[PDB]
Formats: sequence, structure tokens, C-alpha cells
Amino acid sequence: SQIRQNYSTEVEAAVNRLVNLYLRASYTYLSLGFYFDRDDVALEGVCHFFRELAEEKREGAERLLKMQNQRGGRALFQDLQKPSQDEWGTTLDAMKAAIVLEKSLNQALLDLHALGSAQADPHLCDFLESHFLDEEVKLIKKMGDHLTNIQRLVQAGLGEYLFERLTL
Amino acid sequence: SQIRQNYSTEVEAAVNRLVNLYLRASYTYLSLGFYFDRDDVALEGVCHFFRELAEEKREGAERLLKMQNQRGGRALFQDLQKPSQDEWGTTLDAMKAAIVLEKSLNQALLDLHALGSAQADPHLCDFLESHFLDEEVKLIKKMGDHLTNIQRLVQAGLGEYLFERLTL
Amino acid sequence: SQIRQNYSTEVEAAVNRLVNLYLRASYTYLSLGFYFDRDDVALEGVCHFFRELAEEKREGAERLLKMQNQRGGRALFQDLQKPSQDEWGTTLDAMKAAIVLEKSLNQALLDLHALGSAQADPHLCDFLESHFLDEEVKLIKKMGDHLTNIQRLVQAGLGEYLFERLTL
Amino acid sequence: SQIRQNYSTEVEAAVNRLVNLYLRASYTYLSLGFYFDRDDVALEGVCHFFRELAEEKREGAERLLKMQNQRGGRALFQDLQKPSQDEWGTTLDAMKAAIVLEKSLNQALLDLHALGSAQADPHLCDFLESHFLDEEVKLIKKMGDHLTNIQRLVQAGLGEYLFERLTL
Amino acid sequence: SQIRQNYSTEVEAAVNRLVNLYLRASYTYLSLGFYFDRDDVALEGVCHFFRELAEEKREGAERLLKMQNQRGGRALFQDLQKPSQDEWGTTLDAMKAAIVLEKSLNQALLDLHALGSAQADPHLCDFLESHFLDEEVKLIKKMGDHLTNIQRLVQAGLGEYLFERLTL
Repeated sequence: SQIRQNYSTEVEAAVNRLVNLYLRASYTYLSLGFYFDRDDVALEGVCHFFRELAEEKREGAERLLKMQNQRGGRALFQDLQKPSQDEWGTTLDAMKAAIVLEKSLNQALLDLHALGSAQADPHLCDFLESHFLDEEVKLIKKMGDHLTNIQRLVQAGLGEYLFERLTL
Repeated sequence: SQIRQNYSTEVEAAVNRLVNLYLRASYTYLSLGFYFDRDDVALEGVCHFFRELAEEKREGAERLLKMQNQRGGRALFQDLQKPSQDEWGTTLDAMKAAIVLEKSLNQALLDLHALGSAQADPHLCDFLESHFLDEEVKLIKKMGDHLTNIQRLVQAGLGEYLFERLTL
Repeated sequence: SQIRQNYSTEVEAAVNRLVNLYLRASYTYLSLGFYFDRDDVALEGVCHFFRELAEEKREGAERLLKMQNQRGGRALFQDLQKPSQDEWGTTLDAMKAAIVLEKSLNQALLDLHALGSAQADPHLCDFLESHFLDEEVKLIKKMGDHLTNIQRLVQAGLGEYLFERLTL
Repeated sequence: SQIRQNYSTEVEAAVNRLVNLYLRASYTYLSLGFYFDRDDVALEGVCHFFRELAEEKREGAERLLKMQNQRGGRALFQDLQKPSQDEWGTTLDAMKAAIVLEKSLNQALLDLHALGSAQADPHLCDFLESHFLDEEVKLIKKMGDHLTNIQRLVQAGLGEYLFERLTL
Repeated sequence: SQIRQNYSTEVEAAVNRLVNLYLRASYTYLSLGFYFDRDDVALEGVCHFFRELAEEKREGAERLLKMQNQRGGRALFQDLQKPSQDEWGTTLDAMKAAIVLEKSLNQALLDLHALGSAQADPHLCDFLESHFLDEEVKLIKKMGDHLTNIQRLVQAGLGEYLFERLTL
């Protein structure tokens, strides 16, 4: 590539893998959102919380793909595996699964950052720091806060309703 | 009728029956609304929910009557039977009765649509699709969502109060 | 499902399959868009055309999923297969592949409509007519118009540049 | 210097060298810009593209000089060598020379970043990441995109005219 | 007719013939417009040019009919013959056919003017001069200008595209 400079094949491949992970996360949140939209679940605030996160993760994937091209790397797409569950249980179960998912994404970001540092690729390192690392930390804090409030509240039915009405 | 075209006597009669069903539904919701306005019931949000539905069903009847005339059919009115109950119990009981009522109206709309299709009357079919069928589907979804939230909430007194305050 | 009425298991399954087809189409257009963003391809108008279509197809999938829930059906997600190509060649090649993809989606919509008609499900039939069928017809017309103009223009390099600058 | 802290003589010297490189780049772009303003060249969009870049590179030099003083280092200026060419040939030749120049600047920024990291000078590292590294990556991507479009277009005279009119 | 004054049967008949000629011209331009809207032709600017002319010619017919009544003559309508072609070939072919059509209309206007002069009917003469004769001269000039530019441009495919994009 005429523009490619200081951009290792290892980082290029890892960025494609991270795109897949972000799209998979978006898909998982799409599934979560529509599950809470079921008439036998019916927690609209929880549905909206996860649909927003689906959009965020898709946007993160697109930012990665834009960066791949800016550096002269080549986007390669793989199958997107379906989410791990078809039904997501309670808001508590769903929020635990979301924090698991975000921690996995954060770990992938940290692994890529370490790779970038080992490859002396400061543009990559700054990109991740600037657009992804703090967003993950803030989101995980928010989920942990939500989990604590959900747990405090669970008369589990009343608790789930109040959390959805008064927090989300 | 000088304007009547492709409008079968069977559809004409069925449209008059559906008008009666919609007015009956309006009357039922009028009864539901004022029951929740009783000082010994006193759930204003539930009263407002059903009074709004009374207005919607009356409006649906009027739309049917306007259509009857547009097609050159002749409106014929029958007695409006009183609602099935004088007292409607809890918000849960009332919402179950409302979903029963809406499903019966929806089934009548679907029967009329099938009639219209058998009579090759696409204006009727489009009219129903455009003004009634999706409105019923959306309303039934909303009632089902309400029922699920009511059920989750029912300390049944506290639950009924919170639903009325925070959802309705 | 408490709300489910006149909604066959066959339509429910077909709606889940159509969701997968729309998400796959979105993914294909995401791939198309970023390919035209490559520094060795560099046709920004073509990139924007396909990124817009990615968004449209995702939105169509979400509309289907919302409908699934409104009817009381249950969303089931499957793996999303990667797009058929990693590199998409010329704007001409890409627009031919897009018209192939849209025709396949349109055929799936028509198959589902026929199913809905056979199952006497007019809500489904109206839903498809109202939100999908005319959008597909308009989009295919636009692509065909684009293809004709691309073909007229292809000094193939000059042609591709002018189309991107003056049409897109 | 009373304020100097964690600022190595090696970085101080390298920052002065980078100032010279940025001023040299500004001078090169000044030459490029006025060449395209010649009546026997006459490509105003190309002239404007390079005059803008002259300003950008001068501004980058000034930002470096401001930083030098903020850290307590001492600006030292050297002769500014004249640009490598007196006449710059075609827009294609000029854009190739510009990408060569930007890659050399980017490599100098990366070398300085590596120096800063080896000297454990995170302020320097952040400064470069924040103000220079991403700007270079974006600019090189844009030049590469321009080069690809120029190449696609070159009836070379017609191509050069159209690029200047429709892209620049 | 109580109002009829200085309005010969010969002019009355000729005005009815000219109405037919203008409606025929409108129909021809309707055909031209939709031909350029075909997906295998796809020149939207050319389609718009001819659809506008269809409207102009219809309006001219209506102005003639209004005049017929103002003078106390009696509008008589004849069949409108279909346009001379089903497919109109290239923009060049179409613009040549349009100039042929406009010249025929102009000649009919000039013949009617001569008739009006021979019948000493200055109202008719002024009407034609004021509303039709200069409009035809301007339109024919514009078509001739278009033809010259089309001809200059025809790599005939590229030429047709550029004319549609940059002139129409």
C-alpha cells in the first residue's frame, strides 16, 4: 500500500479480529434489546439500554474499519457468530452477561494496545486510548453501578419494574 | 345506489355488524373508565387509559360508518348491549378483559377482511388494513406489555398503585 | 403468547429467516462501503452510497424484529455469514452485485408475502407492502439507472471518476 | 532552566531538528503552490491545496517551538535548505513528491516518539500523539486517495483538468 | 354567438386544428420524457427537459381554447394521434425530433397569423404574437444550442452523460 507506514501485519490482523468482536457484541445487544421488547418480558427501558449499546458497538467497529483503511491495512470480514443465548432471563441476568461481554472487549482492546506498544506503533496506541479505552472503563462502571442497584432491589418483580422505571 | 360498485350485500351487512361491535366496545370502555374513577377504586391513570380507548373505539365506528356511505351501503343500527360487567375488579382483571375484547374485535376485522377478499373487494381490504388492522396489533401488544408489568408487580395493593403512577 | 393471533409458525420462522437475510445484506454493504474507502480504490461517493444502504438494511431487519414481537412471535438469531467477496472490483462490478443482492431480498419478500396470503394473514401482507415492497422496487430502479450510466461511461478510469463525482 | 523537568538534551535537539524539517516542508509546499500558479501550468485548485499545506507545516513548526519553550528547552534555528526541485511537473508528479515528503515527516515524528519513550518523557509522547501523529496519518490517506484518482484519470490533459476542477 | 365579432369561421377552424397540434405535441413530449426515464436509458435531466415541454404544450393548447371561447368560437376536439415513435434513440435523436416538432408548430402559428392578417383579425394576430410566436423562437434557439452542444460532445456515451449532467 502506497500509504502504509509503521503498520505491522500483526496489528492489521488483530484490528480485523477486533472488528469481528465489536460486530458480535453489537449483535448480542440487538438480541438483548429485542428480548426485553417481548410482550411477556416488557421492560422498555432495558430494551432501550441494550439497543443503544448495539448502536455503540456497531459504531466502534466502523471506527476500527475507518482506521484500518487510514493506515493502509485491508479490512477482512468473517462470519458473525450468533449470540450465546436466545433468551436472556431477568434484567439482572442480562446486565451480568453485558458486563462479561464488555470485559471481554476491554481485554481485547488491552491486548491490541500491548501489541501496538511491542510493535512501536504509537498511532494505534493513541487511537485505542482516545476512542475505546476510556469509553469501556466508563461503560463498565455504569454497568457495575446498575448491577449493584438491581441486586439491592431483588420481591424481585417489584424490584425489576422499579429499576426499569426509575433508573433506565 | 347510483355510486355503489363492487360492494356486496354481505360486506355491507358485516360492516353494520362491525359498527355495532365497535360501539359496544366503546361502551365497555366507558364503563371501565368510570369504574376506576369510583372513590373506592381511585386509579386515575387507569380511568384515563380506558376513557381514551372508549374514544378510539367510537372513532373507529364512525370511520366504518363514513366508509359504508362512501361505498353506497346503508348504515343500519341495532341496540347496543350493556357491558358484560358492572364492576371490573382489579387493574389486572380489567386489563385481561380489555385484551379479550380487543382480540374479539381483531377477529371480527380479520373475518371481514377474509369476506372482502372472497368477494374480490380490494377497497374494503385496503381500508381495513390501513385503518384498523395495524392499530389493533399495536394496541394488543401494548395491553400484553401492561398485563406482564401488572403481573410482575402483584403486595398487590402497592403493585397496583405503582403501575398506575409510573406506567399510566 | 397472550397476544398472538392469526400468526402462523410458518410466518414466524420465515420472518426470522428474512431478518438474517437483511442483516447479511447490511454486512455485505458494510464490506462494499469500506472497500471503496481503500486508498487504492478511493471513490468516496461509492463508499457513501453503500454505507447508506448498510444502514437501510439494518433498519429493515429491526423493523422486522419489532413486528415479530408485535405479533407475539419469538425472534431467533442465526450466524451471519460473511459477504461473498473480500474485494469488489470496479463500481460497475459492485453495482451489479448490489442489484443481485436486492433482487434476492425482493424475492424473499415476495415469497413471504405469498406465504402470508396462503395463511390468510393480512397484517403481515400489509406490513410487507407498506414498508418493504415499494422500497425495494424504488431501490432496484435506482440501481438499474446507475448501472446504465456506469455502462455508458465505460476510457473506463475517467468514466468511473465522473460517475462518482457527478451522480453519487 | 528553572522550569526544565524530565526534558532530555537528546529530545531538545531532536525537537529543533524537527522544527527545521517542518519549515523545510512548508518551503517545499510554498514552491509547489506557486508553480501551479504559473500561467503555463494554471491549476488553481492544485495551487490552493499546496498553499494550504505550506501554512499547515509552518503552524506545526510553531507548535513545536511553543512546546520547546514550555519545557524549558532552547530553540535553535538552522538554514532552511531550498526545495529539491524548481519545477514540479504534473499534478501526479507533485502529489507523489508530497506523499514522499509527508512520509519523511511522519518517520521523523515516529523517531522522536521512540526517543521520548526511551527517555521516559510522556509529555513529549502525548504531545506528538495529540497534535502530529493523527494529522499525518489523515493527510497521507488523503494524498494516497488523490494519487489513486489522479492515476485513474491519466488523455492525461483532460484528466488533470477534471481532477483539479472536481476534486480540489 | 352574442359576443362573436370579427371572428371568421376560417380562423375558428384553424384554432381548433392548432389545439389538436399542441395536444399532439404535448403527447409526443410525454412519450419522450418517459422514454428517458427507462432504466436502460436513465437520463433524468433529459426526461425532465421533455416533461417540462409536455406541460408547456398542454398549457398552450389551453390558452388557445380559452381564446376560442373569449371570441365566441366553439371548441371542437379530434382524436389525438399517438407519437411518431415508441422509442426515441439517443439524446441527439430526441433533440432533433423535438426541433422538427417545434418548427412544425411554429409554421402552423405563422400560417394562422397569415390567415388572421388576411381576415383583418388583429386580436388574433396580437394574441399569437404575444403568447406563442416569441416563445417558439426562444425554444427553437435553445434546442438548436442544445443540438450543437450534443453534437460537439459525440466517445458518445461519455458525451451523452456529460450533457445531461452539466447542461440539463
